[PDB]
Amino acid sequence: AYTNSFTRGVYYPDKVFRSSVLHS
Amino acid sequence: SALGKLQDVVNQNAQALNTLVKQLSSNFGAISSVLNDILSRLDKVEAEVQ
Amino acid sequence: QPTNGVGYQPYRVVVLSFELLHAPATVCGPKKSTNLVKNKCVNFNFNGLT
Amino acid sequence: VYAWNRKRISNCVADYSVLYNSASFSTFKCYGVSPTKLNDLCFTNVYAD
Ligand SMILES: *[C@@H]1O[C@H](CO)[C@@H](O)[C@H](O)[C@H]1NC(C)=O
Repeated sequence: AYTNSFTRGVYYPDKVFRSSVLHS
Repeated sequence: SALGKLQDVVNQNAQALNTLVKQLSSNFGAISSVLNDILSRLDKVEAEVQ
Repeated sequence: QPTNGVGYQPYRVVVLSFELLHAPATVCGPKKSTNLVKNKCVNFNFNGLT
Repeated sequence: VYAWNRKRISNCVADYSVLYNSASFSTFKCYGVSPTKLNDLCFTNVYAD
């Protein structure tokens, strides 16, 4: 069987604090 | 939507300064873009080339 | 054989590979730490970040 | 050398001058760092291959 993941599985990519920002 | 001519001039000046600040993070082929990394890791002769 | 010419004698080799990541440190030099001076303009070093 | 030993070094303090001041070493080339600066630095990990 299969299922749609939607938006899931995002994680913090590095141990750096960032706020009020869009980062690529 | 009518005042787009004035907001366009603000947006171009904002994009020019954001491009100028983002280019500080570029390496240009150096060991780091952080000038303090180079100066804390290398001696005069090797640092000055980076 | 111990009678080999110098380029054919054995040499012991070590490569000390260093990494500092977007992360804490775990290995450091022998340098002394000192007290934290807030609110003044200060020169600083945290874990080699000058 | 086909099966080299990686000795991981972590959670400790290192005086690299104990190494680089010794006349016992025939070569001590460094890349991206200088021996003089190693006593001023810190690292996440070190691997002695
Ligand atoms: C993807 O999962 C859905 C839901 O189970 C299924 O209908 C679809 O055929 C699957 N497609 C592929 C290529 O796996």
